[PDB]
Amino acid sequence: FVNQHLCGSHLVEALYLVCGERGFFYTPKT
Amino acid sequence: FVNQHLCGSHLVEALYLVCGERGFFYTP
Amino acid sequence: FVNQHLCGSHLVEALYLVCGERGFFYTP
Amino acid sequence: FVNQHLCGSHLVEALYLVCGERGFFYTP
Amino acid sequence: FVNQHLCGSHLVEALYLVCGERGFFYTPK
Amino acid sequence: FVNQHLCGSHLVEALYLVCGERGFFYTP
Amino acid sequence: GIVEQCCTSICSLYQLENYCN
Amino acid sequence: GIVEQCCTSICSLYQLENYCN
Amino acid sequence: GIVEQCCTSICSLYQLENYCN
Amino acid sequence: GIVEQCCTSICSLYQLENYCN
Amino acid sequence: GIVEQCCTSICSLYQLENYCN
Amino acid sequence: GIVEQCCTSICSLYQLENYCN
Ligand SMILES: Oc1cccc(O)c1
Ligand SMILES: Oc1cccc(O)c1
Ligand SMILES: Oc1cccc(O)c1
Ligand SMILES: Oc1cccc(O)c1
Ligand SMILES: Oc1cccc(O)c1
Ligand SMILES: Oc1cccc(O)c1
Ligand SMILES: [Cl-]
Ligand SMILES: [Cl-]
Ligand SMILES: [Zn+2]
Ligand SMILES: [Zn+2]
Repeated sequence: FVNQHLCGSHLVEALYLVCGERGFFYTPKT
Repeated sequence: FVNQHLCGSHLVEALYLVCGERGFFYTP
Repeated sequence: FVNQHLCGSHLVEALYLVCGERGFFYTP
Repeated sequence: FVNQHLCGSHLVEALYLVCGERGFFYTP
Repeated sequence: FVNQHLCGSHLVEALYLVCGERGFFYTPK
Repeated sequence: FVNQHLCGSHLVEALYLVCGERGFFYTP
Repeated sequence: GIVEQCCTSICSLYQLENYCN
Repeated sequence: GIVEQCCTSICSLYQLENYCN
Repeated sequence: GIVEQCCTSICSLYQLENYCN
Repeated sequence: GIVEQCCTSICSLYQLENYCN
Repeated sequence: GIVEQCCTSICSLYQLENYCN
Repeated sequence: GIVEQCCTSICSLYQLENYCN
C-alpha cells in the first residue's frame, strides 16, 4: 500500500547511509 | 566536494522507484 | 492531514524523475 | 547535467513546502 | 507503523529550509 | 554556496537517522 | 485529482506520466 | 514537542519557525 | 528561470514563492 | 521481509546492517 | 559501476532499469 | 562546523554522531 511504498523509500535511504561503501541489497520481498 | 556521495543518494531513490518489487543491489 | 502531506512530498519527487525536461504541474 | 538534476530535485521539494495548497508548476 | 519516524524525517527537512542559517535543534520525545 | 546548501540537506537527514532518540543541533 | 489517484493507491511511474507537462 | 504538534495535522512553515535557533 | 536563478544562487523560501500558483 | 519488519515498527541500526553487502 | 555511469550525465529511468534485480 | 567538516569530505557515521545531542 502507499504507506509501505513511502516507508521503503526511507529504508533505502537509511541503507545507503548505514552500509556506506559496502553498499546494500534492497528487496521488498516478504 | 562530496558530490558522488550526494549523487548516490539520489540514485538509490531513483532505483527504488524504477526497480519496484524486483529490488536491487547497490554496489559502489 | 500529514499522511497526505508526506505522500505529496514523494509524488512530487517521482514526478520530477519521470517528467524530466518537460516538467509537471502540481495542484492538489 | 547531474548537478542541475540534483538541484532541481531539492527545488521541487522546497516549492512543494513553500506553495502548500496553491501548488506549483515546474517547467525547467 | 513507523509514522512518527517518517514524519520527523520530513520535519527536519522543512526545519532545515525554514530555519536557514540560524539552524535548529531537533529534540524528539 | 548551492552545493553546501544541497549537502546540508543531506546531513540533516543523516543526523536524524544517526542521532535517533538523542536528537541533534544543526548549525551551518 | 492526483492525491485521490496516487495517495490512496500506488501510482507506478507509467501512471505518473499523465501529470507531466 | 514538535512531533506532537506536527505529525497529524500539517504545521505551516510559519509554525515550524518556532523551532529554529 | 528557476533552475538558472536558483541553482547558481540559493533562493530563500521567500523568493521561491514566486514559483507558486 | 524488510518491509513487514521495518515499516510496522522502527528497525535498529544492526537490523539495517543485515542488508549491507 | 553506477556512480561512474550516472553521476556526470543523467541516466534515464530506462538506463537505471539495467541495475535492477 | 559540520558543513566545513562534512561537505568537503565524506563524514562517517561516527563523525556525524559528533553532532547528536
Ligand atoms: O502513488 C505514489 C504515492 C507517492 C509516491 C509515489 O512514487 C507514488
Ligand atoms: O506537519 C508537518 C510534518 C512534516 C513536514 C511538514 O512540513 C509539516
Ligand atoms: O536555491 C535553491 C536550490 C535548491 C533548493 C532550495 O531550497 C533552494
Ligand atoms: O524501521 C525503519 C523504517 C524506515 C526507516 C528506518 O531507518 C527504519
Ligand atoms: O544520473 C542520475 C543521477 C542521480 C539521480 C538520477 O535520477 C539520475
Ligand atoms: O559527509 C556527508 C555529507 C552529506 C551526508 C552524509 O551522510 C555525510
Ligand atoms: Cl513518508
Ligand atoms: Cl544533492
Ligand atoms: Zn517520506
Ligand atoms: Zn541531494
